[PDB]
Amino acid sequence: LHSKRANLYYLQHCRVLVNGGRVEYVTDEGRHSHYWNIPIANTTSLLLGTGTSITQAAMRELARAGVLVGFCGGGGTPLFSANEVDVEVSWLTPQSEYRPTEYLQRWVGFWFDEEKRLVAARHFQRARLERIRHSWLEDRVLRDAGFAVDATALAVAVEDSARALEQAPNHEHLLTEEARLSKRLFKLAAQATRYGEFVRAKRGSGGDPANRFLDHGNYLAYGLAATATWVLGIPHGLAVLHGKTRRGGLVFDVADLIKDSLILPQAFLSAMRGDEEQDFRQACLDNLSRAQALDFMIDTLKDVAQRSTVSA
Amino acid sequence: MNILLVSQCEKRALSETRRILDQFAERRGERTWQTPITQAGLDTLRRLLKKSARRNTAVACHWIRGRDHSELLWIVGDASRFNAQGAVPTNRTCRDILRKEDENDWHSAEDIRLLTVMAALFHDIGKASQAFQAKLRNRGKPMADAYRHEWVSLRLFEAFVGPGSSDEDWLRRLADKRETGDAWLSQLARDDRQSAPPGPFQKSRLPPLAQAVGWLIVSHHRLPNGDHRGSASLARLPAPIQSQWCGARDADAKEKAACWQFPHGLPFASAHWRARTALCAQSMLERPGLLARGPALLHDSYVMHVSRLILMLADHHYSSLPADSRLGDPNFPLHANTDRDSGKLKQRLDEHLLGVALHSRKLAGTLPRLERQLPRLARHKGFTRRVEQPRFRWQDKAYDCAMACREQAMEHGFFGLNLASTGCGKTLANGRILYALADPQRGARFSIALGLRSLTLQTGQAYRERLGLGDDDLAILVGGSAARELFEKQQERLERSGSESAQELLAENSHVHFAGTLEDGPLREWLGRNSAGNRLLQAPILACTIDHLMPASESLRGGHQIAPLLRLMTSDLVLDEVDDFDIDDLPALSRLVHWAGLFGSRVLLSSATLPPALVQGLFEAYRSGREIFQRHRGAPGRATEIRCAWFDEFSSQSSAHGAVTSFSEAHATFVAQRLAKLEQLPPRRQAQLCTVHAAGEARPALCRELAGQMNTWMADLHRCHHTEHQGRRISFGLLRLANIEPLIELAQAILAQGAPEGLHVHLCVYHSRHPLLVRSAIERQLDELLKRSDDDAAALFARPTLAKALQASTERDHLFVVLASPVAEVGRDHDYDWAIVEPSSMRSIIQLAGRIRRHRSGFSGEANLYLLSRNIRSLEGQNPAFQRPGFETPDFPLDSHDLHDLLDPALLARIDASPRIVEPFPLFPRSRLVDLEHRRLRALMLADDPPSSLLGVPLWWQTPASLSGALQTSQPFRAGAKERCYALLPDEDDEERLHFSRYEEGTWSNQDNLLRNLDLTYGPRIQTWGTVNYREELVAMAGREDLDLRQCAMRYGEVRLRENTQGWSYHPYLGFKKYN
Amino acid sequence: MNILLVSQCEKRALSETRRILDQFAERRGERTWQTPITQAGLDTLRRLLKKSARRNTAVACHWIRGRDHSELLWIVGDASRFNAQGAVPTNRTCRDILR
DNA sequence: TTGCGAAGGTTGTAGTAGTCCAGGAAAAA
DNA sequence: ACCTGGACTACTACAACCTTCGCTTTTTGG
Repeated sequence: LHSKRANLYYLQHCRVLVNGGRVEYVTDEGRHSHYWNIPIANTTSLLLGTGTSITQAAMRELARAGVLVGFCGGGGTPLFSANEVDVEVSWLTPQSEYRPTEYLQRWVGFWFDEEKRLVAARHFQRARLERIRHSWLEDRVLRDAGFAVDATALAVAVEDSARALEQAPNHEHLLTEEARLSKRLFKLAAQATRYGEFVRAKRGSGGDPANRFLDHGNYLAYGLAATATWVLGIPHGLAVLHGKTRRGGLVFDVADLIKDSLILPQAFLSAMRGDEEQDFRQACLDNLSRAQALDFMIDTLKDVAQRSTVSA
Repeated sequence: MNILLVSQCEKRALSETRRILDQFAERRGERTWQTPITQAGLDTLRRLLKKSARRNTAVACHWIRGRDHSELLWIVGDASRFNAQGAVPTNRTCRDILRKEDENDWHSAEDIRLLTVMAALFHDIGKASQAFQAKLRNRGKPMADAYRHEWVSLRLFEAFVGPGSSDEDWLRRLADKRETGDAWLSQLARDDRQSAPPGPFQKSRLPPLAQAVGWLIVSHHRLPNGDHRGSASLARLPAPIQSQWCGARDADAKEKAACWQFPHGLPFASAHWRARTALCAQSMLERPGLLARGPALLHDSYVMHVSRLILMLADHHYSSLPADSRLGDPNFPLHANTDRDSGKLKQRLDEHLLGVALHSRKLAGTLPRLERQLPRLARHKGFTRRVEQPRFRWQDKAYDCAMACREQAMEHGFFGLNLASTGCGKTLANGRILYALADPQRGARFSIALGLRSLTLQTGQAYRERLGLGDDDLAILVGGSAARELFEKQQERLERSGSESAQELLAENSHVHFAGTLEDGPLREWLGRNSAGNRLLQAPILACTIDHLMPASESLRGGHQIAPLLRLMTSDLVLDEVDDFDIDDLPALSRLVHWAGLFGSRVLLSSATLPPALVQGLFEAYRSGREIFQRHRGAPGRATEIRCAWFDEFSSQSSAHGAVTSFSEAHATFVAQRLAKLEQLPPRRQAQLCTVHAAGEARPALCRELAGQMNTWMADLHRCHHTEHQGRRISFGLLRLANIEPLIELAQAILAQGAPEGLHVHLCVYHSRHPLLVRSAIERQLDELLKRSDDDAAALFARPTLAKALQASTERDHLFVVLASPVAEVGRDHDYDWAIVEPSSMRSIIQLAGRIRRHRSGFSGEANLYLLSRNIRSLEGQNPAFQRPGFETPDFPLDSHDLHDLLDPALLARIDASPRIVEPFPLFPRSRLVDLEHRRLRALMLADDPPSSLLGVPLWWQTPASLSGALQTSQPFRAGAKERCYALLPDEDDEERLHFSRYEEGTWSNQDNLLRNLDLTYGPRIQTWGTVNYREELVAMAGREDLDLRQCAMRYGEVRLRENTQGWSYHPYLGFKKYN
Repeated sequence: MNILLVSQCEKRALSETRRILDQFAERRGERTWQTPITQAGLDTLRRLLKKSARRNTAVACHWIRGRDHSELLWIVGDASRFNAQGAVPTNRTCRDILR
């Protein structure tokens, strides 16, 4: 169960089939695998990972019960394909088991008001600058990891960014402040890791291990955010901070919440230890799971809409 | 036009095609060509490639018709190297990767499992009552319990659930293991009180699933059967069930009070019982959407009846197993049943419930595997070999049509007909057609049922010979069905111990003659290692009588419907000579056909005199059954289009139908075509009306006069027809009659009178009152000695018995006669030079007519089939006359019994099935025999005014009438005077002493007082032929069967008779003759 | 436009070209593909084939321009297998025969 | 009673070309 | 010192079947 709120399960090394009107999993560990304790009801969703297959009859039964289905990648990220969630309105009232969502209405209810979009961007930036502190300071596991974070410089940069963010009149100023904070955090981590001078090459052209690690962590985080928006039911195009033209804006906006706080340390740690790709991927997944990122992304996304409707 | 040609040949074929093609196109690849060619070039290329092609040739031509479009023109040679579009596979392999055996399509297996398991855990709970325990411990005289234990169990369950509550309420309550307490027994509405409380099945008393479980709980020993029969309340079933329906015997108030007492609590105390019940309730709660299915499940016959079958089988198996201390509380005081021998307590109640539930759970997952693991007949060359005789080509045509229609029949159903006229050997046609339908990879299974009361062994072996199947592939179910009341007395005696589930599935008399594999039975565990049931189930092909399968739906008590029902589910069905049934037994046949269609079988009637009304009714019943089945099997949503077919010796057709009207239209068209084709044949028989002369109605003198006239008829008709060889003339006769007593009286009279001048007569009495082994021997001899052909005078005269008879004779003319009974109508492939037929019904007249000159062509144009103007019953002044057998009834009287007026004179010159297979318009029921029969069939089968019943057959599937045994009583099967089984048994210590003993409840009691000897007198130039030595025949049969002589006489020497106070008289040549 | 592709590849190159071409067309034979396609997709096909080609690769593409007329578009790898028009030799022999 | 696809090794077959020897043909309207 | 067909003889390319074994994918303009 990736998230307690979402009620989302992950399946691997298993064949899903039906025997006498009931969906059955066949996997090593026989009739003791804990896949038999998965409530099949309106309040469940299934994600199938590595080494898995699903029969047509099984998905007929799942549709009869009202369970969404999706095919994810190794470990839970990225998302390849899945079902779609319908909207809930006074009209458009079909008879089906699937439970519809309501957040698209509330989201669209303010996305057309520029100032409300500004408020939302402020909330996103505030969440990111908040989580950066916890990740970079409180983590005892990270402290034992080896990369040494100087409290003074990080506090100075976080306070400066907070002051700058509170005083951004238009979107472009907010983007400039974001870039400044990102560059400063990059520099601080580079100094902490002793890696030396580092940059964020365009096109992913950077040949240094740090570049590859950063790209891979980015890819994983984007996958996770895609899962988040799909679970909630909002579309990808309806960006909040990015420009209205840039496709997939909302995925990157939500992904940024955890990227600079989770991916950044791990890439430098791996480069210092000079580990291979598989171990780095496993480490990133483990850290994401422990930090319980997906829950935080979902909670923030609901909170924005709640505040927008309350202030209405 | 420009085209693309690709080759996929191999070996030498490759070089040839390369040579042929390289003349027309430039080589674009090792196996590809492409060039612009004209149409003529393409046609000649196709011709050339066709001419020299081999087995390994596969060439495809594609046309680039225009823009973004190209089509496949043709494929020369093997078509398995390409698909429809002309693509080719990329890879190949043998290891299965689809692995499609893991997933089955029993879409309701889980619901059945849950309902059964819950029903099992509660079914025998009523055995905790103090009265039951006292009876268990009581050794003295037994008193029948005032209430059946199943009714007590139902009342306890109703009290627990709590009236008026929704399902979730009691489900949750039961599932909560912590909850315990006897505070819910205050609602036990006892039925001993002065005011009778409302029935548990009423609308306000139980929720749907509660009633579904309760029905299985209460109906696990016998179906409910009250006295009400109003169709209005039938459609409201199971509501009107009340304590009386379930055999609530009348007793005194003390016993009634004593039944409703539970001094020792309930099984709820046991920890294992409670845990298992909680688990089952939790599972039944978690299943998606089961709660909202309650009402639909309650009124569904397939689910409820499969569940009841499973429960009955599991209960029967476990009740026989010995005690086991591993299950339940080791020190629980209550018990379920004793031992049958030692009369001591054997099992604990909770242990018994737990064991039955476990077994039901185990079995419910085995049924889906039965079709896959059971034996089958496959790769049988006899059914595949072509036939060279031109008379047997229509069989090949029908066999080809079977393949033509096989695919869609596997998915939608099947309902076949077979109208080939007699003498065409329909048996082989039926075998081949049914085999063709089955998938060649796996094999075939089916069963053949005859409309005969008793099936003699020689008939089964004849079936083997005609099919050409070894003794290792065809089981035979000898004997006939048993009586209902015989099992009662032992059951009441066995009810002392409460082991009513231990009764044998089949009767003791029946034996299955089979010697094939018997060790790898998937159901071996429950049915018994060598009981008759397992042998019946193993055999790929079965031959039996319809009376042996009818218990599938007509059974009212015990578990007699388990084996035939399993047979129906796992195989297919063939009905033979259905119209041989009496009119009032057709409801039962309709119910059997409906259930056969309800469980996935495929029916195929077979006869040559099927009136339209019968066929229409049966098709409607089969379709009604098939519709329900498709809900619970196969891909959901597909339509209901049965795959009908018609088959005879002229042509063949097949079409898909889904409504009664379209089927009726197509059938009418086919029968009209058949009549048109049939009319052109040349006749082989010329009937005639003969006027009997009667002075007095006394049976003896009447028989004397009849024999006197018959002798003259014999002389004249033998003069007319005869076969000569070296100056000697012989002939084969047939004297059919209606009833056995007049038959034997006529036989005695003719024996006394003697043959006419210049003629010698051989007589061979043959009816159904002989001992079964003797009858089989007689039938064997007759079948051997009555095969005819063309220009076979020398061959026939070369036969041993004929040569012996003739050698010791001084006359020049001899007469051989078969004074048969109606038994000669069915299954006898004989041939007679002539016949004299007593009139009872049109079917009899046609069927007997088909015998004459069955195998010998040509015809002298002389009359060779007399007919009595009036039947014997008329001569005795009996009204109605055409009855037993016959159709005349008080509701359908006939003005004049004389045959001169009841039969069209045109039909005399040509007698066939034309008058029967079509319904004339207008109908004249008071003048014409066929009119009367068609009227009765139309009235009963399909019309809504069935005589004397007013209960339309469609009630069986228009109302939930199968939940209660009501229809089985208002329209019984083979009803009438009860019959008893007798036998000639040698004395235990003196084999030379034969005793006339009656069959008592599992013991034979001597009844030598009832028997008496009768003497015979003979005349001139008269002798018998075809007779049998009873003692020698019995010894021979025992020797062949490697059995004790007494046991063999017990098994095979059975004979049935109607009760008579004064007994009978016996003679080895006449059988049993009633005495007064 | 509809095209016809013939593969003369050899040894390892055979598996690679079979892998690449199978994404775009159905197989009409052991070494033949044929389906309609647009110019952009065809250019992508050619580029992908060129990128990972080996010494043994040999692929040819024909275009059915219209009625009773066809053209050869390109060849990737060794052009020794095909002649100028795109046909293929029926047999080979090391023994000199021309003399 | 127990996933899924890839890589390496082993086993079997069809298909290609070289060698040498022998015969040298086509049947209307 | 002519020119094809056939039978016979090597002798390689293909293809599938049997064992282990890791489980990613560049991921960039978003």
